[PDB]
Amino acid sequence: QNVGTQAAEEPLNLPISVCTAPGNCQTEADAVVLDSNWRWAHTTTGYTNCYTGNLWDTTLCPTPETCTTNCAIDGVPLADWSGTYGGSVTGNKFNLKFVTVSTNIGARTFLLDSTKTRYRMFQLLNREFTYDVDVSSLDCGLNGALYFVSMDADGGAAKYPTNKGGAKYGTGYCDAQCPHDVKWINGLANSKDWTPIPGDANSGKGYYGNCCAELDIWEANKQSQAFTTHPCTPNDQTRCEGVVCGDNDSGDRYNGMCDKDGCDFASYRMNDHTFYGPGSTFKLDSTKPFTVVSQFITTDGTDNGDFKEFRRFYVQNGVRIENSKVNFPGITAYDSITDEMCAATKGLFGDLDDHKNKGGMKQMGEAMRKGMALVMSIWDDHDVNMLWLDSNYPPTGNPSTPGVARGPCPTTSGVPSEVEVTQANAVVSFGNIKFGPIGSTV
Repeated sequence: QNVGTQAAEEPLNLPISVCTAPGNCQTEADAVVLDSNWRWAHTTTGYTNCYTGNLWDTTLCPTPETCTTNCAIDGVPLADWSGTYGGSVTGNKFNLKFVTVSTNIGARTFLLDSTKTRYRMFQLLNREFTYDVDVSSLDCGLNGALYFVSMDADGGAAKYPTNKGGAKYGTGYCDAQCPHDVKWINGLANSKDWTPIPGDANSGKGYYGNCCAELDIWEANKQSQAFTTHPCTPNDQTRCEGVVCGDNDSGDRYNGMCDKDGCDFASYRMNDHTFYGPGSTFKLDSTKPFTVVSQFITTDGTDNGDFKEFRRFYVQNGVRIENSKVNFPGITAYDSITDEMCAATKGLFGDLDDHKNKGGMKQMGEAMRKGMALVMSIWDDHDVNMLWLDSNYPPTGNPSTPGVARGPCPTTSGVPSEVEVTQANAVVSFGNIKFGPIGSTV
């Protein structure tokens, strides 16, 4: 995309901590940038929309190349962050409102480095990543997500010279779902064969998808939470078409370059329904804030080893809370993501181990070694109504069959039109982000 001249781009300042030992950290003066999908797209030498509602203008965008020549994405000024997009920062806390009323629904954002010209790339192997979260106002059907993806640090600017904005304009998004709803891919409008998504007034799908590796630290609302590894072959940003995208709609979910299911550790799905929930007698009380700690263990305990284990623990009101465990007869009580856990649990659930097909923890680790961009988002799910996260999936499945039940939400929950009314004022908060060696962040 070209860059427009109507509004300066002003990312929100967000300090994080880089740590060397427990309680010995230094501030890193980073910032938050809005994903290019949420930006106004208009004519390069005017005010005329190139995209309105869920459609590209066919006169301006008869082809992707013409669209890209004629159109530009514009900046987010400071005033518009809260007023238009529902984003705000107080000290080291970042807040994202779900619906902001001209009416904005959801948000996806990235962490910029201290220069505000590149994404802050995190080399996560043999490191610990930690943050405080509040998901108390997110119920069934919503997801306040924090995760990493194998985006380029410059959003693709060096690879795709028609991308003028780079990381500064939140470009280059890709993930392990190979999404077609990304409006700008490889420096070009994804306007070919663009199709609105029914019941989604703001979104559509273009000819291409954009694939890359994804490490989900946090997919969650107050009812259920998960962390998940998604390797791809290769891991780096890859525009896809046809079978390579692994499109759900053509029966290709397991035929593409990315592991779409991922290998998940989701406490409720692993059959501990009392670990996490909205109340003081759950082990971890989702009505109150808490700290989420993630440790990425290698084979030799060094930065050069292969990724072998994703460990997790929590801190809430000064109380250390170890992760829940897998709880099925004849299955080891795993409390972390490893290749063995993935094989054993997917075996039990009858899920295809595409994680293993894509190179497993080792391949996931190669993405983490090269460095990944931090994503913070809030969203509802127009495909599957978040049932995969917090309900029975498939909805018609027996909840006593291992793998089906992922949370207590009813199978009628999560319809975007309903959650966008009922949960309009939901806000996820991510704060006090800390990064360092294992054992350094609490």
